[PDB]
Amino acid sequence: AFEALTGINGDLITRSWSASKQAYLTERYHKEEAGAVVIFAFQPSFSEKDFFDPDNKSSFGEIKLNRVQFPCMRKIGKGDVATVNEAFLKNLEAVIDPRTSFQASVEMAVRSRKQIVFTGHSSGGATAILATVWYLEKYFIRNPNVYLEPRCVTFGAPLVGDSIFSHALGREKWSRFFVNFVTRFDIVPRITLARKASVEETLPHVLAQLDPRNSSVQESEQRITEFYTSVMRDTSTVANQAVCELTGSAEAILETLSSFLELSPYRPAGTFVFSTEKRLVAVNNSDAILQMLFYTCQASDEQEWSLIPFRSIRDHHSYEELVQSMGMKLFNHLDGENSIESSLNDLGVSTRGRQYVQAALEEEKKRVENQKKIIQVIQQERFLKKLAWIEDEYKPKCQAHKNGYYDSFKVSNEENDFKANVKRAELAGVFDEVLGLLKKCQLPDEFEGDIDWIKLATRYRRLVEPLDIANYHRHLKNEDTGPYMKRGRPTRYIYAQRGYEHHILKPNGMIAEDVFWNKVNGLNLGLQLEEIQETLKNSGSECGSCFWAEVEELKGKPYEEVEVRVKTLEGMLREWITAGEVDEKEIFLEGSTFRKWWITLPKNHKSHSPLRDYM
Amino acid sequence: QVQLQESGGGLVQAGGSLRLSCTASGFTFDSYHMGWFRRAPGKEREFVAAVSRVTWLIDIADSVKGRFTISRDNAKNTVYLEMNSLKPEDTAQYFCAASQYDYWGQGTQVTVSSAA
Repeated sequence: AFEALTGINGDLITRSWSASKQAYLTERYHKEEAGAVVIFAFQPSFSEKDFFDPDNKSSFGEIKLNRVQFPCMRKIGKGDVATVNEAFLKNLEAVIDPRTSFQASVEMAVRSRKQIVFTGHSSGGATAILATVWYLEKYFIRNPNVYLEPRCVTFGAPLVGDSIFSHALGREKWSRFFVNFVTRFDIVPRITLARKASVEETLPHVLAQLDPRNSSVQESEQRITEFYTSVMRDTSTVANQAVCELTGSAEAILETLSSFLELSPYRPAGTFVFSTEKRLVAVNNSDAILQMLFYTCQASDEQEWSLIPFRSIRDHHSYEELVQSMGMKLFNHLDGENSIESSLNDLGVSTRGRQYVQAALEEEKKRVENQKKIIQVIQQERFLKKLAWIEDEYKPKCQAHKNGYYDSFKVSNEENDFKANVKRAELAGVFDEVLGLLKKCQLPDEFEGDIDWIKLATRYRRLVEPLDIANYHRHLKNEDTGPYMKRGRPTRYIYAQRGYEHHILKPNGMIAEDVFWNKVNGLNLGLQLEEIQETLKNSGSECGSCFWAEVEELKGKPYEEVEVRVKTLEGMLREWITAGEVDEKEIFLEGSTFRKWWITLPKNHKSHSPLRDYM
Repeated sequence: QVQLQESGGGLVQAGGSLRLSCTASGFTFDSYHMGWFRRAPGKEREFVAAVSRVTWLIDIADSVKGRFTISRDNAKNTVYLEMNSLKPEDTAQYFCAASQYDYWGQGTQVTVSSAA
């Protein structure tokens, strides 16, 4: 039952562990070729510099990822980029360096259709996790069918990413590829959950005792006990806050403490397998694993409490015993179990820790139920009829009047315009409600990646955003509130746009902004890039469904003042039409605001304009 | 830089006892098990007996089982193998491998005489 869930057998685990140990003898990495499998093992390090970067001035050695090199490691709709440990990222950067032949070896294995496996022990396993993401970004994501599913297997690895990191891994359906083995008491997976000020004095000694090749520094009881107590105190604070950061009826005190609490951002990413003498327990839910990292590291009675720090040290070197006795241990998948009492009882988890784990699992199943309900909703006839009516009845009738459905909605002279407004409001309510669920993290990580949702939301945005723009300008909202692009655009459309752009752009490693600015510079405007960015600030040319918004912002202004934005809109129009973002049957109509304004442009522009032959 | 150290070999008659030591100085002391193998010119380098430097549990191959014994000491990072009731077939060069072998040292000779 273990292999059908993790997709790896005991053979691969054993080879990965052997390579991770062999990596101790190299400078950067060791490559082990085992027929169809190529294993890259990274050398671990036990200096405090390699856990908290000296030049990092944050309380947990964290740093935001560069959106250019890891475009997927972010929230799509919200935009917030993921955060990782800076020391681990610098170490990965040092191993990806062309001079190391690491990348050449990766591509040699890729061309050979070998099963690629990334692995490492202790902090080396953390590097392996980041290397896997690099692989996922560079190779697997561009065409995930012919490329072979990789595996990342870590042993006692520190935590690497934050909650956004885990969310992004979940959305891409990548978490299933990661297995992190953690012996019950192992202190190392808990290390980065503590504030760096809490262990600044005791960390070098503990790292010296944990290093298997450093039998020089004499073991000190005091330092290890102080270290364990500091780590457990900060871990307990993080876990209890995570408990509160799920429930409710206390958002005020949580916001005040958020302004005054420094809690570690690092969260479990991927499947975790906890091991005892008699059990192997696999867990997928990151929140549940976070809780288990605390409640599995306590004493059963409190008189053994003086003994626990030494077992928490010794357990970091007990993964060898784990690997040899895998098949002799009882395995269960915690998320799929009908009863979790036995597993958590064997892990020494207290009653309260079990109730927190159960609550985290209940919350994830609630999110799954919400997604099933959303699919049932968006497939019902009463919902789809509104979009069908807008597309097949309102638009053709407005085209027949030779003014278009934007101008017809804007003047709203007929009953059909108020009926369209009613259905626009109902659709707005439904998509705002979905956005609300997303904002509260009450949908599955995969939600923003579901292609059925992206299809529907794109059809909705293309059909109805022109109508919300018309409604906006009908009520004179642009000077009072401000620019639509600046202060008026509903967030639901921004989420829809970003979800679609990510869906279509992520196989090519590029981000929407880069594609946009490359086309803008491709339009041969001649102006300085900084000047154009100044002109195109809050421009409507970043999304085809904001075409009419840009017209509103461009009409009335002198030609010299917004010439660049005009030429930008023209350069985007044909591709937008080809892509279906803008309907060609609408914008050229006799009574269209766009056509009426386009004729009033100077004749020198209209003469050499791409639209001369269309109006 | 990193190497192994062996010591303990010699020559005993039948039904004797011999203790072999294995200094594990260098790199990675406890994350490995350690296991004695023996190679006799004419016989393959079969397995003798291994044990973990975290788990006292001793695995002993059947060819030498019941007569050999292992012990562990992480302080001096050393695995000891004591054997008794030896028989003429125990003559070989013994290597204390890293169970997932780390490297291959030099080993120590062990010879057993028939009678006096």
